[PDB]
Amino acid sequence: KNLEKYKGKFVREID
Amino acid sequence: TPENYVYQGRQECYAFNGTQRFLERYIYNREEYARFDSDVGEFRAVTELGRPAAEYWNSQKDILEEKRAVPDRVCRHNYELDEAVTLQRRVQPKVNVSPSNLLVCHVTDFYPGSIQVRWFLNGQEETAGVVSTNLIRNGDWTFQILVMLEMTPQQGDVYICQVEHTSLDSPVTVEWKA
Amino acid sequence: IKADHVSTYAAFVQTHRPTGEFMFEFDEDEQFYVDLDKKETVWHLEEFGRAFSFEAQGGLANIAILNNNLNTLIQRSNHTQAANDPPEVTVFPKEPVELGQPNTLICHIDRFFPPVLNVTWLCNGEPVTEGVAESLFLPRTDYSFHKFHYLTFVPSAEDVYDCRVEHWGLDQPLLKHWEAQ
Ligand SMILES: *[C@@H]1O[C@H](CO)[C@@H](O)[C@H](O)[C@H]1NC(C)=O
Ligand SMILES: *[C@@H]1O[C@H](CO)[C@@H](O)[C@H](O)[C@H]1NC(C)=O
Ligand SMILES: [Mg+2]
Ligand SMILES: [Mg+2]
Repeated sequence: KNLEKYKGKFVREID
Repeated sequence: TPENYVYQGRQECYAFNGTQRFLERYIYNREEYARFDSDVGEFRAVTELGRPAAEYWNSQKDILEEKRAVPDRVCRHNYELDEAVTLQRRVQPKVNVSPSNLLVCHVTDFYPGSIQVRWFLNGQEETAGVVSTNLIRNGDWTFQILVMLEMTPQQGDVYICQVEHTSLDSPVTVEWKA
Repeated sequence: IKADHVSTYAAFVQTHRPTGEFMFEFDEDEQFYVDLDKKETVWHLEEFGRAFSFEAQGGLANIAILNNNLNTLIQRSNHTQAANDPPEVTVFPKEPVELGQPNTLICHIDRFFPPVLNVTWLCNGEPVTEGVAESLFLPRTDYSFHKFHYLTFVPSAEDVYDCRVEHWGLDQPLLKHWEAQ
């Protein structure tokens, strides 16, 4: 791979 | 107006003097309603709408562990990558001087945004008569700025606009003779 | 917040088109986004595309989470729809204006919400459809939006340009005039 940028993971709301 | 609902999320990494601060923001329409701030270490409700979410998220240990690790694991990592590329981007300013009484030093197509533009009249810096725009972001990874000098021309006067920028070996100058 | 640099993933979902967007900006310039239809990462400059990669599924997964969260907040808010904030519009050239020399006109549309917008370039009253480009709907720290539109053009003493903008916060389309003066 190229240099891979990292994601963040949004959190799921309480429903 | 038509029926419309909006939800926004932000994951923000603030790099300062070797530190990384992480904010994760949850937004309904334009109301930020909950956020995680690594300076704080847990979720906070920003408004009443966020009280259920902060309480629930703060009860999930694995989520707090993940978010507390983001500064070092995600922010610092991506910043090191951007140090190798984005922060080495250098696009040299073009400089044009034209009259409008004002003399306009129009500095275009440069990156990054930090720049110093100075006016000189017969070798003496002129500041009191300088009206500058702000930095103008073009949206295409370049900037421009207009640095204008209030002037009363007289034959023999020599005006010089000098531009200092990290992309240059030495400052660049454009001369205008009255 | 004190910062030498700010790196931000910004995303949104909404009822109307565009119904989703997922992008990353560095010091307020958009570096890449995930095209949610094609499921592919799109880099703004070749400088970035040759050096970097980003797994597009990371964008799609986050948008799925936001869509779920939107459905929750519509219920928790009792279907609260926000007031429309109308745009401010500015038109300016990229390079010093020299008659007969190629240039780029820029229309910057700012401080509007929701991110639903129509923009058309006019020259002497008539739409220009060739040589145009645009940015994404870009985030602002006050959660309104801004956007850039671009038109390649050759300046001329005669021509009058307009950036014509349509938004729900406006009583009528907004026409911001520009002439080479
Ligand atoms: C940068 O960080 C160091 C700690 O390693 C600190 O001593 C210094 O004062 C900081 N510089 C600024 C300008 O805050
Ligand atoms: C934009 O134009 C479309 C027609 O292509 C129209 O249906 C829509 O109402 C317009 N949107 C706004 C915000 O004016
Ligand atoms: Mg000024
Ligand atoms: Mg990629």
